[PDB]
Amino acid sequence: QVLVLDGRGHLLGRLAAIVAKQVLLGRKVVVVRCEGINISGNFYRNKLKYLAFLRKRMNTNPSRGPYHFRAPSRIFWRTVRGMLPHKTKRGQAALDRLKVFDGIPPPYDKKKRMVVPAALKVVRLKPTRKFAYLGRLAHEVGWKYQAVTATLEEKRKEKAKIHYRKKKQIMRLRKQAEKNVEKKISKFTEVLKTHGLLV
Amino acid sequence: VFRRFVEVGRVAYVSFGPHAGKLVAIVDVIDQNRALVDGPCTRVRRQAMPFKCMQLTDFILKFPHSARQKYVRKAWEKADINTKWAATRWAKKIEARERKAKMTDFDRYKVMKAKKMRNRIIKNEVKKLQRAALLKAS
Amino acid sequence: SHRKFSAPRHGSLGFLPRKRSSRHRGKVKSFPKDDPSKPVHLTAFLGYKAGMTHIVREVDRPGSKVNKKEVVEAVTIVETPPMVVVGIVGYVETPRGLRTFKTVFAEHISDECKRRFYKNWHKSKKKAFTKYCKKWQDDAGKRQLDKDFSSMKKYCQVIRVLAHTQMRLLPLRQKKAHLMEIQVNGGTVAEKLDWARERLEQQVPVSQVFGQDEMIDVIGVTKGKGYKGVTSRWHTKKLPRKTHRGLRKVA
Amino acid sequence: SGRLWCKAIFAGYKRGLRNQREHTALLKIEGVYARDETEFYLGKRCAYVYKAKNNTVTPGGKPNKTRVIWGKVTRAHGNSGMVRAKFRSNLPAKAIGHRIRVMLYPSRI
Amino acid sequence: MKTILSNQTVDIPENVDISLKGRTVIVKGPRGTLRRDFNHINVELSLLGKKKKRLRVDKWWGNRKELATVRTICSHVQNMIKGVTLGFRYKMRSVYAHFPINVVIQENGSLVEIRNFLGEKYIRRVRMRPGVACSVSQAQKDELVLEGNDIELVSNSAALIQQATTVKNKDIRKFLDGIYVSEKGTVQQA
Amino acid sequence: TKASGTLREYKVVGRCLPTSKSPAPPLYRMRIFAPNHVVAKSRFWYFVLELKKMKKSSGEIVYCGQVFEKSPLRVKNFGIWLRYDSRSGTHNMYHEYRDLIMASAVTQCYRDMGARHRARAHSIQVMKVEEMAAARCPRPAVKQFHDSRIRFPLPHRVLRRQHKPRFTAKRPNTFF
RNA sequence: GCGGUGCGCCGCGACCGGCUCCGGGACGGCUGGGAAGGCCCGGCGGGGAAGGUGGCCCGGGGGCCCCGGGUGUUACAGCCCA
RNA sequence: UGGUAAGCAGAACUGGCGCUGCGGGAUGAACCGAACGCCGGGUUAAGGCGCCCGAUGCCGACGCUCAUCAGACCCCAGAAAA
RNA sequence: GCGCCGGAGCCUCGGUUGGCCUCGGAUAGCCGGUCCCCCGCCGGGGUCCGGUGCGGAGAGCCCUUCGUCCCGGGAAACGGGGCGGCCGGAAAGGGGGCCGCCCUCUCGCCCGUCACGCACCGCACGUUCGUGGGGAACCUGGCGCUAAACCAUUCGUAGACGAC
Repeated sequence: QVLVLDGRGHLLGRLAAIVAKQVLLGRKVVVVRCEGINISGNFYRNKLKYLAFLRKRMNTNPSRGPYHFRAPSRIFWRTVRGMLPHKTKRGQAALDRLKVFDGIPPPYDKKKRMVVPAALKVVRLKPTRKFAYLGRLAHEVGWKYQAVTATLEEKRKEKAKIHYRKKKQIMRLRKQAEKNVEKKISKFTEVLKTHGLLV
Repeated sequence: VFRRFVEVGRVAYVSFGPHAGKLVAIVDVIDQNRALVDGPCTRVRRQAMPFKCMQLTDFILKFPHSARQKYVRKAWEKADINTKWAATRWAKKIEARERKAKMTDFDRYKVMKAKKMRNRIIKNEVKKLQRAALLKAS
Repeated sequence: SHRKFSAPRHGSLGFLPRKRSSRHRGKVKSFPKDDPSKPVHLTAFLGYKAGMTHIVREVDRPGSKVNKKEVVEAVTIVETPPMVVVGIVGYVETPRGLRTFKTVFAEHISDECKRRFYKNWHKSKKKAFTKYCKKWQDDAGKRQLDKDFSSMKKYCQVIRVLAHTQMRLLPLRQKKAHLMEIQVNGGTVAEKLDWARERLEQQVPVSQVFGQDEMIDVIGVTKGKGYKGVTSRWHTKKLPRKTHRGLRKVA
Repeated sequence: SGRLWCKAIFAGYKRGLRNQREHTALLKIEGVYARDETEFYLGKRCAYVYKAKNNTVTPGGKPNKTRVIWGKVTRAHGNSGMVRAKFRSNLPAKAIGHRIRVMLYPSRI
Repeated sequence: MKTILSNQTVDIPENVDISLKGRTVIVKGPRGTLRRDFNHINVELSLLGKKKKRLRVDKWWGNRKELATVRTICSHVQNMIKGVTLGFRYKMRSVYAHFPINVVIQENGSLVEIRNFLGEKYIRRVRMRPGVACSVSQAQKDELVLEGNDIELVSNSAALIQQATTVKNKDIRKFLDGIYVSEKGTVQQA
Repeated sequence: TKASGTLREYKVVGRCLPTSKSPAPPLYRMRIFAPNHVVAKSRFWYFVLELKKMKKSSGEIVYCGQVFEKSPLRVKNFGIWLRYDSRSGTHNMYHEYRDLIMASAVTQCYRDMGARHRARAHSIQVMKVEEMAAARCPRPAVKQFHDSRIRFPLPHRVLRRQHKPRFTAKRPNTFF
């Protein structure tokens, strides 16, 4: 009952609008790999856009004023926050269902993570229209832990490759173990095929 | 790098719209994003049709761009597209999807009980194929 | 309307939160950047401001008007008796920052260090590290201690050593020694952890950490002066004598 | 043995933007995401099942804590498989985003 | 409008063997392998004929500024081939009025020390791109011969030792001092 | 005129009503591209009032039938002569389209004039629509479809049906 | 048994009427007594060019098969008109 | 009509606000729709329908546009010559 | 008088009503195989073979459950079920997978037999996670644990008072 969404190659607001609506309908959404989330328009526009956000601070006491969260996760958390009634209890009870991560931590590294193709950069931008990485935007505006996230991400890509090498290695020993046995799973295969589960 | 091309006489599967799940043959390209199409042997009348609703196949058949329905019907039946379609893996998994949707509640029970035994007898052999993977290192 | 005559702003907004330091002992916020080329070394020490006196040396800088002339420089004496290494803490490098992975303390911890773990030492039965001490003199404990070092030379990246001051050797009133994580900066993590385990219950004198004619960063708490007005705290202008409600404030 | 009800979320009330009509609720039935698919669910009985502190009598059993507000799916809301439902008590806003059970008990197949 | 098709063939020489993984072309021949990625450009790179004697770049339904990218890819692969058959040589010459510019090379060609420019004491250590070999040629008073495969790298590193020798806070029409790119050619000729 | 949906071509004939001086007034025909016959008959009076001393009061409409296509299954090249008001001045245009239907080319023209010049259908007067032979069609956007051996792929197939899963487990393919 | 009235509380069904919003069938009218189109064989006859088929000529792609020009009215495709 | 203009001053006609809630214009005395007993169902107006926020989650149609100051809806809330 | 491990129940807070255990990612390109040369300590690069409106498909897959008895036919004997170890797991460490046995059956899974079980007489909160979370005490057997904080006093590196 928990959506694990991948952030790689998703558009920032497009994903937020689809996460926020699920989360208001009592759905626990985990958005993972938020450095992968990308923003439409060239980098320098989006850097300016976020630098213009930093400049906005409560003149008389900035410690009260707009908290400028640097982490790609906490940037993504805040754009979802801006698409919720977060001053009411249903909008605060919402945000708690949303759980946002830089990279991909334990629970959601050994779990199949979904994709939102109506919030997905290749589907939704023309391939001549330039875009920005929320990883790079975050790094160059005060996010410190880009290279720590990147080395711990490169670690689990090698660790998940071993799993896939092993998962292919079963699937060959399935396809071969179907080819051996087809004389005595014949009457079972036939009736999966008359109801179109194989054909 | 492309293999399928919008060409005069390419057979294209119509994905959606009024003629969803039929083969139309591109007679003439009208516009940037619209083609004159005819399917005389699949009961699609001569008409305009946008490229957005048609998934073009690897069946091209020779007739001219101006050719009237009579000479699209000939080249269709000559090539025998309606059988070459049904042979294709594309069209085999279309009819699988059809059969699965039309699966009755009793028809669903019979394939629940079928799958179950069909999956046991593999998962025995996967376990036996994998003891032969262990044994050959000792 | 505008500031008539432009003067610069009184006091820095850098150290804005002008409060009692929550710590009495100067925290090292940043340790030096380690490169695995170097040999292992402690990067910080823990001294005591004894006092302050003159020096006379001959300056050696060519071109200056004080070249091969004697000067009189002010100097501080920081009494720094050798610190006892009583533990090692490993840090895993994480995307939420840098997390403490595992602490291993020494077998025999001196009552100078023990005092730090109590507010009322007099009232206490002094039980700290009496069930932990038992891990070092049974086979079943030594095993799981060496599996902590093994686990720590795998995952952990920043090794810091725990060293407490040897308070008995100072003329001060107190006996409760100052514990401090001192980062070991050196070679590979393996070499760094074999070395710190080798130094566990050892004196580290100051010549092993520092050397002569070395520029170092001194960290401490400023000499406390209590509740002060803006003229003392910020060094703002004193207002005119004819001020009614007080001349020692910001107008 | 198995589940005999379809998973509906009480999404909110039939509302304007600055006016809500609490007498009608807006259900989001799982799977149906068009006005086409919601033809099945019209006239179906739907329960907001919750549990309170005090043991209330249970028909065909001994008193449990579990309670119901019995509703009826009235018609298709909007364009995207949302459905209006009307309950014998206006649903509490406690249940916004919580599970209600659209039943197949008023069958037409 | 949208042009249905614009395309352009590169007639590659027999000395060279080009291949392509997607639209990342590789060009190898006499004096090394050059690779240039075109993942940004969005074209159909097709390699046709047995023994692969021409590269063909198509752009389907390209607007005016996307048709501009057809020849620019063609021109890079031409420059990638000249850079492997013949190589790139940027004979560039030190101009000075009074103070002779002492050009000495370090790091077996990788770094250039520039001394005595407008009689300045500051010495300018300008590195070359990875794969450019700078030298001082023979029977030439003032000459830097830059040599590499990739035109992009040889030229960028020629611009580095030109923009290093910039006269600050003077009329640059009287003060024509500095090391300027004097000749763009090929190492071994046609 | 609001160019609502696909236009129809209407043959509207109308005459100034029979005075004692003019018992048999001449009939005037027009090609009115309008959504329906009720606004076709309005647009008739707009143009005929600009050309003749003829108002709907001093006149009647004698026939208002839709002219249908006599080749709606043949792709043809339509050259449309325009008269539209810009923000600053009024301008003549010649414009080329490639449809099956005359009304559809003039429909395709009203959309285009809006797209390129922000001309609302009230600004535009269509003065001449003509089916042209390929060799007499100057605008190059229409000529590029005068190809017996026409051959293009559908390169970057931006998938629609983006909310059928909404949550899928596979990055969608755009090489078909 | 019938007539009248009510249910302790919580529920269900049925048919009838009112108002509704939808769905599915089937019938007919009108038109330029729709326009196009399907099928008879592109009917005997004459006609035009092109987004030009074959054939031919040219340029080279493949182990003789295929494309890019040129010529041009049916050919080893069709198209428009009388 | 006076005034460079003004959320300025002064008239004509009609409609408003004042005396008036209500849907829309984020927010407004007057703009837009529409005027009100207390309710159930149905349907609309003006406005809308990514998310806040009910409603496009249609495989909507055709274009146009890249901005290192984009643009984005009567009154209306910011720009010209060039 | 409390921590770890092992009956009979009381409240109180509620939501839920099968699991998916993981390539990286490309998009004018993919995916899976593969024998053959190459480097690599079995991982890569090629080659060729298929698949590609993804069928080694999330238009997906896995689990699918009235229960029991007797007796057959497949399927299983490398199986199933619980006891001593071998071999795995840091970004916010977990329920895995192995060979060995003390081990219990030839039941489970798929057909087909033999019929039986409140058949509660048309009817709602049924069916799960769940020996859930939290708080009190009632019994009981092991294994065990014997602290500190605060005040007061003191200091003066501190201090309006607290604090330090």
